[PDB]
Amino acid sequence: EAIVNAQPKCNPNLHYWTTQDEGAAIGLAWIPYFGPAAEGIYIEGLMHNQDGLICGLRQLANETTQALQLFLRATTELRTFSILNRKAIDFLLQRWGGTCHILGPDCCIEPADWTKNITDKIDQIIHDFV
Amino acid sequence: EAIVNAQPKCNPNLHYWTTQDEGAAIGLAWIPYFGPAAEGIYIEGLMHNQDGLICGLRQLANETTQALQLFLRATTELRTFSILNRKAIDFLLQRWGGTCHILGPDCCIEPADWTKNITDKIDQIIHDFV
Amino acid sequence: EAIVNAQPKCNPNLHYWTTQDEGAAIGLAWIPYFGPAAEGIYIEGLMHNQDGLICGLRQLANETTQALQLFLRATTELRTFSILNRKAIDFLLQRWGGTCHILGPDCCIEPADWTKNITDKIDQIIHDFV
Ligand SMILES: *[C@@H]1O[C@H](CO)[C@@H](O[C@@H]2O[C@H](CO)[C@@H](O[C@@H]3O[C@H](CO[C@H]4O[C@H](CO)[C@@H](O)[C@H](O)[C@@H]4O)[C@@H](O)[C@H](O[C@H]4O[C@H](CO)[C@@H](O)[C@H](O)[C@@H]4O)[C@@H]3O)[C@H](O)[C@H]2NC(C)=O)[C@H](O)[C@H]1NC(C)=O
Ligand SMILES: *[C@@H]1O[C@H](CO)[C@@H](O[C@@H]2O[C@H](CO)[C@@H](O[C@@H]3O[C@H](CO[C@H]4O[C@H](CO)[C@@H](O)[C@H](O)[C@@H]4O)[C@@H](O)[C@H](O[C@H]4O[C@H](CO)[C@@H](O)[C@H](O)[C@@H]4O)[C@@H]3O)[C@H](O)[C@H]2NC(C)=O)[C@H](O)[C@H]1NC(C)=O
Ligand SMILES: *[C@@H]1O[C@H](CO)[C@@H](O[C@@H]2O[C@H](CO)[C@@H](O[C@@H]3O[C@H](CO[C@H]4O[C@H](CO)[C@@H](O)[C@H](O)[C@@H]4O)[C@@H](O)[C@H](O[C@H]4O[C@H](CO)[C@@H](O)[C@H](O)[C@@H]4O)[C@@H]3O)[C@H](O)[C@H]2NC(C)=O)[C@H](O)[C@H]1NC(C)=O
Ligand SMILES: NC(=O)C1CCN(CCOc2ccc(-c3[nH]ncc3-c3ccccc3)c(O)c2)CC1
Ligand SMILES: NC(=O)C1CCN(CCOc2ccc(-c3[nH]ncc3-c3ccccc3)c(O)c2)CC1
Ligand SMILES: NC(=O)C1CCN(CCOc2ccc(-c3[nH]ncc3-c3ccccc3)c(O)c2)CC1
Ligand SMILES: NC(=O)C1CCN(CCOc2ccc(-c3[nH]ncc3-c3ccccc3)c(O)c2)CC1
Ligand SMILES: NC(=O)C1CCN(CCOc2ccc(-c3[nH]ncc3-c3ccccc3)c(O)c2)CC1
Ligand SMILES: NC(=O)C1CCN(CCOc2ccc(-c3[nH]ncc3-c3ccccc3)c(O)c2)CC1
Ligand SMILES: *[C@@H]1O[C@H](CO)[C@@H](O)[C@H](O)[C@H]1NC(C)=O
Ligand SMILES: *[C@@H]1O[C@H](CO)[C@@H](O)[C@H](O)[C@H]1NC(C)=O
Ligand SMILES: *[C@@H]1O[C@H](CO)[C@@H](O)[C@H](O)[C@H]1NC(C)=O
Repeated sequence: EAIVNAQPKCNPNLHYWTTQDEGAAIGLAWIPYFGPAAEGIYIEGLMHNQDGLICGLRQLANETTQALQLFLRATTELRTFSILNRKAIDFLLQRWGGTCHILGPDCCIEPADWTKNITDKIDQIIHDFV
Repeated sequence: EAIVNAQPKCNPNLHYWTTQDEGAAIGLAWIPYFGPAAEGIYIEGLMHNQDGLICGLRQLANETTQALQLFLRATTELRTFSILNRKAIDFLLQRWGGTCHILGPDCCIEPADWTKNITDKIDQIIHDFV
Repeated sequence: EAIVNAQPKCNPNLHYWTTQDEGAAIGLAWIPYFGPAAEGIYIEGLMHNQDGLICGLRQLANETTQALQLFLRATTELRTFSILNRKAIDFLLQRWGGTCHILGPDCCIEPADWTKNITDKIDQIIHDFV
């Protein structure tokens, strides 16, 4: 489905915070005893509405809520951390949970370079037939 | 292994309860503030002993207990939610954790339609050899 | 990267403890009510420095700490149990997260026995051409 922003307004810029994902700490700053307190672990960035991604994302978060709330209602876990890992598992099961029938629409196996390897081998025995 | 029910008795019908997995909520019922309390989130169904699945399942649950208890004894997690996700991961690793040697007994890759694609291409160069 | 032990010393033998992974319990010992208390669930073993694995492992644990501490700083989970399962997921995604182009360096599909199946089928139509 496409995402249709249907909110009263949209802030087209996203000034975000998160935790660092790349690069090493400086010196001993990685040691809990020496490093930042809880308030000082955040990085910041700014994203603009290229391709309408920001207004689309605001709408996406809004539309996700019902399914997410129903999921939380049905779980007995007090705090849920496993949603993305389960999505990754389901991604793999969708493609590799059954036998991969080559050339089928649900088998992500490309023998294109494998054809060029065998279609070039036709002249290996049919051309070399002295 | 096959499942041999060895219990004193078997209730051949399973009147079960669980949480809903399909279909949307009605109106605002998905909102925690408005929706059912803890006691009202359950659906019910009834299953009969077709193929002996119910008596088999009672025996299966009984026989699972030792391995499950030994697993719980060895974990330090207070509440364990990850068993099924780990089974899914192990399902994928069993089939895709190594190189898939096509035509081997442990490689779930079907080139049957791939043969028909190349065995039909024999007359592409051997029949068209004017 | 290779592992260079750069510690002041290395105990080349590893006298370890862990929990049992194989074989069934004896009699009723798997029942929590009857089985060992928390202190009695451990097995022990001894490993020597063949292939330098023990001194390498001491260095590996030391070198892992920075990345592990930075990971723990950034998580909101109070107790983290999911690291190995996430590694397994990432192992599968690295190999099977995209289309597998046969004969490419990132596609773990071996058609070697598949070649022998088709290269032996060359004389199925070219040799049998009466
Ligand atoms: C995802 O995005 C959508 C769209 O932005 C949000 O939709 C909102 O949904 C809520 C309901 O959950 C709406 O709130 C309701 O608005 C009704 C209409 O309000 C107007 O009514 C008067 C009289 O006509 C107008 O003059 C005036 O402009 C008001 O704005 C109210 O009548 C509702 O209040 C009544 O019902 C509630 C129960 O729902 C009672 O508790 C109240 O006491 C009262 O009796 C209610 O407030 C809201 O209007 C919707 N917004 C839009 C733009 O459509 C989603 O909420 C959002 N999802 C999430 C998870 O954020
Ligand atoms: C999976 O399914 C199987 C099969 O249904 C269950 O097997 C039961 O296992 C328990 C043991 O955990 C058995 O309980 C034991 O029964 C012994 C025999 O009881 C009979 O003995 C008298 C005298 O001969 C008979 O006349 C009478 O019919 C009794 O039924 C008892 O002797 C045992 O009690 C003694 O030992 C226990 C320690 O185990 C002490 O605590 C007691 O105080 C007492 O000294 C014990 O009660 C039970 O009989 C088995 N059932 C069957 C049908 O074989 C599994 O339990 C089940 N698994 C799970 C997880 O539920
Ligand atoms: C992985 O393995 C490596 C290598 O074994 C470990 O490296 C150690 O790192 C710590 C720092 O975290 C080092 O400790 C520091 O040592 C400094 C040097 O100590 C020497 O200084 C005097 C004067 O020259 C010498 O005569 C004497 O031999 C001392 O040994 C100290 O100066 C440091 O103390 C000062 O700084 C700290 C802040 O870091 C203050 O808190 C102190 O009060 C003081 O002002 C500090 O003690 C240690 O020397 C390193 N060892 C080696 C062998 O290099 C890693 O720690 C290890 N990783 C983990 C996670 O265990
Ligand atoms: N797997 C793991 O352990 C790690 C652990 C911690 N990581 C945290 C980093 O999460 C993000 C998420 C998003 C962005 C990000 N980039 N650009 C725009 C946005 C952005 C987009 C929408 C709304 C807000 C921000 C980012 O920079 C980092 C996540 C994964
Ligand atoms: N070479 C290709 O694949 C083509 C060419 C380049 N295309 C553009 C991809 O542009 C983005 C934009 C954003 C993020 C991104 N980072 N963090 C958070 C977000 C994010 C934020 C809001 C909404 C969605 C995502 C990103 O990762 C990539 C993709 C297709
Ligand atoms: N992945 C996820 O998030 C969801 C979250 C919540 N879901 C709960 C639904 O679980 C079941 C389990 C079983 C049946 C079920 N159907 N028929 C017979 C039986 C049945 C068989 C044996 C004993 C009792 C009942 C069912 O209807 C639903 C589980 C997965
Ligand atoms: N087309 C095929 O694959 C063939 C043809 C159809 N066969 C029959 C499958 O019948 C069932 C029965 C039950 C459930 C089921 N749902 N929920 C819980 C249970 C469940 C309950 C107790 C014990 C085991 C399972 C199910 O899902 C499917 C399968 C092979
Ligand atoms: N997946 C699961 O549920 C299970 C649950 C519990 N299991 C615990 C067993 O963990 C180990 C780890 C290591 C060894 C082990 N063998 N030889 C040498 C060493 C060893 C090497 C380095 C340092 C110490 C010891 C071992 O015997 C068992 C883990 C997995
Ligand atoms: N046939 C092949 O694959 C070849 C031939 C045989 N080679 C030797 C493998 O030797 C080991 C050594 C150790 C463990 C092991 N167990 N538990 C913990 C540890 C462990 C402890 C410290 C450091 C790393 C690991 C193991 O499992 C296997 C491997 C390649
Ligand atoms: C694939 O092509 C290479 C040449 O790039 C060739 O040497 C090789 O033999 C071909 N593959 C097989 C299985 O013959
Ligand atoms: C597979 O068969 C189709 C005809 O259905 C043919 O057009 C195609 O070329 C074949 N595949 C290859 C790689 O040639
Ligand atoms: C693979 O080789 C076997 C002989 O071991 C042969 O019977 C079979 O037909 C070959 N595969 C195909 C797809 O023809």
